[PDB]
Amino acid sequence: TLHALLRDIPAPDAEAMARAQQHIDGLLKPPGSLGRLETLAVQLAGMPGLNGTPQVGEKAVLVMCADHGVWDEGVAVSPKIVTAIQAANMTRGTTGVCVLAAQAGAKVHVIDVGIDAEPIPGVVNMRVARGCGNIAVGPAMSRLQAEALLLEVSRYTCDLAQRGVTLFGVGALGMANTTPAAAMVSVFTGSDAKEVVGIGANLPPSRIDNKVDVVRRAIAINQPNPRDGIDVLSKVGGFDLVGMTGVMLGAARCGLPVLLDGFLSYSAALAACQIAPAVRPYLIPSHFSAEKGARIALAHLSMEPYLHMAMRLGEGSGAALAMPIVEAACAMFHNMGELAASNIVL
Amino acid sequence: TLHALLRDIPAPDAEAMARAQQHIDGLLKPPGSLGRLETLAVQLAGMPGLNGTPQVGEKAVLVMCADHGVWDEGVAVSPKIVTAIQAANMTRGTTGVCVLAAQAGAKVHVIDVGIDAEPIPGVVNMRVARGCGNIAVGPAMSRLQAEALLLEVSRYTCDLAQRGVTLFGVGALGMANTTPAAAMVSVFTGSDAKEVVGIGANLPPSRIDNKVDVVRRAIAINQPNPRDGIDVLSKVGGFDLVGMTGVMLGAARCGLPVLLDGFLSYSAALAACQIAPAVRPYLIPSHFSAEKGARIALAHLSMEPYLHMAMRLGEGSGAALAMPIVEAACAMFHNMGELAASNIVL
Ligand SMILES: Nc1ncnc2[nH]cnc12
Ligand SMILES: Nc1ncnc2[nH]cnc12
Repeated sequence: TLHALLRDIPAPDAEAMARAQQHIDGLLKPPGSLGRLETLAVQLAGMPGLNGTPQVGEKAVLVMCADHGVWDEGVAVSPKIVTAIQAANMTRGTTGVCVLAAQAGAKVHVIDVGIDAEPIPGVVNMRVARGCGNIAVGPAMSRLQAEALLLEVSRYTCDLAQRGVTLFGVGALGMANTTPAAAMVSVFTGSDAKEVVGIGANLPPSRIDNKVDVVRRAIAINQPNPRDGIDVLSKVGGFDLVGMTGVMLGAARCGLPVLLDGFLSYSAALAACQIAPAVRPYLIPSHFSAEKGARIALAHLSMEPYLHMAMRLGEGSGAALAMPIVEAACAMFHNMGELAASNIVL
Repeated sequence: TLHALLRDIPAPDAEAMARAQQHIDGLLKPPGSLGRLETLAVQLAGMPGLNGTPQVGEKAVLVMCADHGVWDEGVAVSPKIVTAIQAANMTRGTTGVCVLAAQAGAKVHVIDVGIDAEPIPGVVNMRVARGCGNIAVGPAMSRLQAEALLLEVSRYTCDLAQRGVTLFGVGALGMANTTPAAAMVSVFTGSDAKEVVGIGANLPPSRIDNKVDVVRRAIAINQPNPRDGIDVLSKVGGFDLVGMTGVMLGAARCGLPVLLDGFLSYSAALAACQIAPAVRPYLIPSHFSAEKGARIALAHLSMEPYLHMAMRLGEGSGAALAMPIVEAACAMFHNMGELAASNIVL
């Protein structure tokens, strides 16, 4: 039902947004003084799954895990098995995103969408294959596979709204995944690879040329169509990137907010917004990733992150870190007194 | 005892910082990937009142309230009595900083250092006078008054460390106070008034020239010495700015972190750091204020805020908003697993 899913993403609710603006202007402060807390509160009020008001109930960070055949091109200094080890660490609460999610009172959902290892007990199993194809020589997956994964993850995501989740975050875990992320960013924005290829997980300065060349080769051989984000995902993305796009389609379909993380997630967000522009009003940035291509990706999303933390972990820890800011916008909205009640005219 | 206070601010503890760096590098993530969470955790580990480790116990936001005779120069469109009304609102929990402090689990301490109204029951009374002098025609206060206020507020601040507070935030509330803040910023940084004078609380575009002229007049008539921050405070600052400087001197003397808020607080921080450069390692930025002179002030502090919220409320709400980030750095530090325990070498 993918066509129906995309078709049925709701528009933001202009009426609820006008009522929200009106309330904010009347609060106990100079009009506009809380800046982007104000604009964030109105954006949230517009999302139909929030029931006409900025609010946060339960929070979930979905961490999408997979391996990538492009690891064989020597674009990642972390050994391949780190994806599987770290995915298992997610079930024990010891990773960055686990710790930051706990701090924010969010639950982490670890989803294996294609790790090249035995299944990890405890991890949600949506595995497409044991790793995707090497994008340097051919596609990451078939279109059927990318579509099926989008539908499954989007259904999983919107189903969490039944258990009270009203705010998602997304992240990805997959050795070498900054390579397809950079291929996709280059394709969607028209920037040359050299401008959007970063060091990812501490790649030595001397291997950057190889990684730029591998991105260009992937684009050259696959010839992804920039106007078909599912084509771009299936050809030069990865299962974890498709997985993050699926969380965004599902949150949007559910009329609910989703916090981006870093560059991996911006690449997925570019795909999501190409596939269904109606996704865009549900997306909330968290932080401004240290990765080279972060600025270019965020400009094409017309997004300005709240947090400048020079972070590049990418598995959702940035999204978790911004959940308190969303909660702060709701608290301001609901808990502030009003000017009129103090007799103050400004 | 002001000379003794300044003399006895402790140096950061290099040994504790080295032990902290070592621990962070060994955590379950690529080295350096949590970016400024890492550097923040080490900075905190260095502050002797934190006992050799990044941690947060109790949190306090001190909101310093006073009126300013420069209001008579027509530099503020908010009526003067708003300082007193809002200070009373602080005791009822309905202001921005109250709401955001509650969200962060911090307590707000509202301190009247010179409101031009009857005493507000419920507010800490350290009032120097009912408003300071009009800085456009003479000094805000005598040096004796500024010194006495610094000592009192710094003693109050460090005394909260007995009740378990380990993290402060600062803010100010005072109609017209962006005028002395801009005078001080101009004096300490050598920037012309026109570069650092902002709209404060929604001053109409057409009154900006007057406010620039009033800043220049204040500097011209008082001739504050840029190398004596107490001179600058007493001549062209205000009681609320001196009050914020006092919180920074006291937190530093106590070897404890203090979160800045916006432009008002940056002006106080410039004074604090001129008076005692040993204050600087205790200061943590929160957000990048929307005020015109924010960039210049923060450059002279070599500070890069975490949060880009286009905020300009200024009464501590920014400081409260960043308390979760400090807590997040401690959680990362204490709660993450270690690479070695997973057999991972990167
Ligand atoms: N000008 C202003 N009006 C109302 N509340 C405030 N808090 C800080 N500044 C203020
Ligand atoms: N390269 C990497 N190593 C360890 N943990 C991670 N989490 C995300 N990326 C990682």
